[PDB]
This record gives sequence, C-alpha cells and structure tokens, in this order.
Amino acid sequence: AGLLDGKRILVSGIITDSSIAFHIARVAQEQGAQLVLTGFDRLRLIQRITDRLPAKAPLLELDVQNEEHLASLAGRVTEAIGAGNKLDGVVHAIGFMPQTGMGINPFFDAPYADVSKGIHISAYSYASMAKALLPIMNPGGSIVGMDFDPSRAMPAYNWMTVAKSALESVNRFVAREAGKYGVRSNLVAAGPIRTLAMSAIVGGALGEEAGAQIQLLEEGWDQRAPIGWNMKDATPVAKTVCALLSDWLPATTGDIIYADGGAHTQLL
Amino acid sequence: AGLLDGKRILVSGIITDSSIAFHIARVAQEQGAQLVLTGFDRLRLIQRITDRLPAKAPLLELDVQNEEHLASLAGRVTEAIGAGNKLDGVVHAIGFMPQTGMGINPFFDAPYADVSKGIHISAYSYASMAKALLPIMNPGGSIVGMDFDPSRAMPAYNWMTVAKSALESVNRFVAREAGKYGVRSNLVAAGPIRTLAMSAIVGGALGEEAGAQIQLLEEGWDQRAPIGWNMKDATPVAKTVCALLSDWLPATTGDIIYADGGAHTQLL
Ligand SMILES: NC(=O)c1ccc[n+]([C@@H]2O[C@H](COP(=O)([O-])OP(=O)(O)OC[C@H]3O[C@@H](n4cnc5c(N)ncnc54)[C@H](O)[C@@H]3O)[C@@H](O)[C@H]2O)c1
Ligand SMILES: NC(=O)c1ccc[n+]([C@@H]2O[C@H](COP(=O)([O-])OP(=O)(O)OC[C@H]3O[C@@H](n4cnc5c(N)ncnc54)[C@H](O)[C@@H]3O)[C@@H](O)[C@H]2O)c1
Repeated sequence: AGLLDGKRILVSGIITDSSIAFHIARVAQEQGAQLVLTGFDRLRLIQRITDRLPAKAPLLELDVQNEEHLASLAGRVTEAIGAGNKLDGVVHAIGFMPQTGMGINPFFDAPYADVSKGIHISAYSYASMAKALLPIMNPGGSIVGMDFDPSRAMPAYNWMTVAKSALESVNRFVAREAGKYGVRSNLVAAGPIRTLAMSAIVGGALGEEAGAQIQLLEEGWDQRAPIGWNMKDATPVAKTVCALLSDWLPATTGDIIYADGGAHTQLL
Repeated sequence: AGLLDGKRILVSGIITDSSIAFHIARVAQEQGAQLVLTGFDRLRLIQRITDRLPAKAPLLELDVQNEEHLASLAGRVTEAIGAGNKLDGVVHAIGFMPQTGMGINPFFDAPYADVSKGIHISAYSYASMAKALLPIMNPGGSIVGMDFDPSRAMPAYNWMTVAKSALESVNRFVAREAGKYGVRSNLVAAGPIRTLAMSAIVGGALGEEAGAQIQLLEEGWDQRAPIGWNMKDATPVAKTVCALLSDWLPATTGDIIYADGGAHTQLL
C-alpha cells in the first residue's frame, strides 16, 4: 500500500509545524510519496521544522515573486530528484495579504498596491508555478492549490477573499493548459484551520472586531457542518489533497473540492 | 412616465457611439434621468460623441488609476449637479486588459505587471469609484457595473475573465458597505456585444485564432439563448441597467443580473 507510492510531489508552503503544507507533507510521505520542498523566506527555520518529517526531503528556495527563482525552478527540481525523472504532483499551499486588505481596516481602504501583491502571491502565483513545472510532469499528474470559498462575502477577510475568487478563476485556465500535458489542476477549499497566523488573528492580531468576527465565523462552521468541523485538525484536509494527488480522481480537473465538513452546503 | 424621472445618474465608459455606456446614457435620458459624465483619455472626442445624446450633460475627466481625480470626484459632481443635491445612480461601464493577458498570447505568458493594471482598472476600480461617491448618494440609490460571466473558462479572454471573477467578488464587498448608506451595488452580466474594440478583435485584431475563437463563442450564444441573442443591439442590455437604476428592484444588491438571452442557463 501507499496511496502515493513512488510518486514525486513537490510541496509548497511549510512555514511552521502549524502550516497545512506541513501536514500534507507528512500524510504524503506516510503514503509512500517522495517530496522535494520549497521554502520561502526564513529557510533555516523551515529547514529545522522539515526535520521532524517522517523522512528527509531536499528543500529549495522560492519566492513566488522573483522571476529568476521561477526561471530556475525546473532545473533545480530535476537536479535534485535526479535526471530522467519527473514529478507527479505539485501543491500550492501558499498565499498572503497585507494588513490593510485584510483585518479591521475598512475594505475601501486598502491600497491597490497592497491589494496587488496579495493577488500576485495568492492567485497569479498558481499560474507561474504551473507554467514553470508543467514541463517536468508525468502524465496523469496533479496540481493542487488550497482554496477558501469566496463565493459569498464574509467579513474581515476582505481582499483575501477577492484574491481567492481570482484563484478559482485562474485554476480553470490552468486546467486548460495542463490538459495538453494530460495533467490535472484542482483546488481544495478548506474550512477554517488554526494555523499559526490564524491563531494570531483570532487573538488580538488584526484588530479586536476583526478577531471577534473570525471567532464567530469559526463557530458557524462546526454548527453547520453535518459531520462537524474541528478547527485544530488539518489531517482531514491533508488526506483530501492526498486523495487528489492520487490516481483515484482521474476524471476531474478545473474543479474545487470542499474539504469542509459539509458547511458550504447548509444554510443553518 | 420616465422610469428614471428626476434622478441623478453618473455614467462611466462612453468612448464611441458603439460603447455600451453610451447606450445606457441614451435610454437613461429618454427615461427622464439627468446624467453627468465621466470621460477617460480622449476627452475632446468623448465630448463630440456625447453631443448626439438626446440631452446636454456635463462631462468630467477621470482616469480610474489616478488618485487625485478620485480624490476630487465628489466635489466635481456636486459642483456640477449643483449643491444640496445628490445622485441616485452610478454606472461602471469600464474595464481594460493589455494585449498580453487577452488574445493569442498564451495564458501563462502574461506579465503580472500587465495582468495587474487590468485588475486595477477592471475590478478594483469598482471599489474606488464607490468609496468616492457613496457619500453623495440619496438612499435607495444604485451602483451598477458591467459584467461577463467568468464562471467557466472560455478561450481567448484569459486574464479578462480572471479580472471579471474578481469584479464579482468585489461587488459583494461593496454591497456590504453600500448597505450602510442604504444604497445598492449590482452587476449586469451582458452577452457578447459588437462594440468597437470587440469588432476589431473579431477582425484580425488580437490574432487570427483568438479572433476565430470569439466568432464561435459569439455564435454559441444566439443558438443557446432561448429567445436568441443579437450581438449588435446593446439596447436590451441598456434597458436592464435601466431597470436596476430604478426603484423596481429594491430588495436586491450583492447580485448579478444576466442580461443575456438565457444563454447562461442552457447547455446546448
Ligand atoms: N488556514 C485556513 O483557515 C485556510 C483555509 C482554507 C484555505 N487556506 C489556504 O491554505 C494555504 C496554506 O496556508 P496556511 O493557512 O497553511 O498558512 P501559513 O501561514 O502556513 O502560510 C502559507 C505560506 O505563504 C508563504 N508565502 C508568502 N509569500 C510567499 C512567497 N513570496 N513565496 C513563497 N511562499 C510565500 C509563507 O511562506 C507560508 O508558507 C493558504 O494559502 C490559505 O489561503 C487556508
Ligand atoms: N462588449 C462586451 O461583449 C461586453 C460584454 C459583457 C460585459 N462587458 C463589459 O462592459 C463594459 C463596457 O465596455 P464596452 O465593451 O462598452 O467597451 P468600450 O471599449 O466602449 O470601453 C469601456 C471603457 O474603458 C475605459 N477605460 C480604460 N481605462 C480607463 C481609465 N483609466 N479610466 C476610465 N476609463 C477607462 C475606456 O475609456 C472605455 O470607455 C466593459 O467593462 C466590458 O467588460 C462587455
């Protein structure tokens, strides 16, 4: 067994043992996968976290906002995974929005320059990463991004929700391109998870009201979710992406998979 | 009669007698409205077109990308419409994407810098215009933007479709803010219309394939539309926005109104 046996998945995200990426990576590895990692800013730190993973995995720098990193991605991955080999999976657990477009700050009040690098890192990054790595994929490969239902306005999230709405719209376009390589591109829309930086926001982080608005949003969930919703266990979201990086969901691409306890489907 | 009798609607867009904005403005005026206009780049030209309108209307410069214009909008509109008066409507007939994110150019191939000012002008502009004018609206006012169903990938449009998906997501957030002023914000999703620059693209404009891909998309429509779809008559789209700027659609905000012959609802 090993759902993901002898597969090469490259994982994005992992910033702390709290990060979802981290949890996919573990579940992934127990499942027989073989990762290669991408780090962003504090590489030495990611490095140290990455060591508690059930298995060693090469880590590589990558600021999704720097061309030369992207220019050189593919080389690097091969160079590591070893030539004559290609990868079967790529996971985009990444996003970011500046103080302003999120939190307490009124909505109309975010600078388009701020709003922008959010879009640049949260949505557009999906395309860059795919155009860059699509050339090294075995057929029947999988590309996956982490989503958060932006289909109805919620409060406090503001422009991060707008950035996700774009994510949803970019994925459809990547599905089109990946199609030619016989590779799939999909989004897993998670329920709220207590990641670190989430934690910080439900604390005083972005504001008081902002915070109390999450708290509540966070509770609507478990209520609504017919099978409930644990905001502290990213394991169910990890096993889904794990289903998607696998060959058991072969006829589905442009798609979004609600890994949310059912919440999105119930009114109250 | 005069659906829009003694109402102050400020219209965005009008670049040629072909432009939709132009058509709303006419229908608007025959309906008893009283406009005030916004021009973008070639003001003298807009000016000359604007004269064939059934009625005189003050025109004002406004590059939705220049802060000081937005900073000074409200003053200008009052200054014109005359102090002690407020407007009941605002129409956002505006958008734009650089060669690259549209047309023949592959999707992965657009620079985020290009992709960006599209987003900046097409989506984000909706928010700026609203934060700026919301202070001068009578209650039960209306804000309307022009939409184009981005809910399924289409070809050739690329990033303009992504920009509209964001538009749809911004509107929901503006509905929230407009709510406090008791003003409404909605999107009219049009079918394809032969505007000038559209014309140019179905000609050789953006590319050959790009062009032949519109042509076809353009025909799927009238087929699909149970009551059909005339790509050369922007009158039905104009009368809808006209319904929406009016008090007959009072309980509906965050919304998108399909002004499309029914196309969006039928598979084949
Ligand atoms: N946590 C939630 O409640 C929730 C729910 C549904 C979806 N998601 C999405 O899941 C994804 C995973 O994020 P998370 O919540 O695990 O949080 P997280 O704080 O662990 O960080 C996600 C990452 O963004 C990275 N980042 C920012 N700029 C970058 C850049 N230039 N290059 C590379 N990485 C960069 C950080 O290094 C970090 O890894 C997020 O994108 C989030 O939108 C999250
Ligand atoms: N034509 C269609 O098939 C179609 C269909 C559905 C929706 N829409 C939308 O309808 C809206 C109306 O556009 P149209 O198709 O009538 O085309 P159009 O070419 O008449 O131009 C729309 C406008 O964008 C303006 N523009 C660009 N940058 C600007 C700036 N910085 N400041 C102010 N104006 C600026 C131009 O001046 C022009 O008026 C568009 O936004 C389009 O997305 C169009």
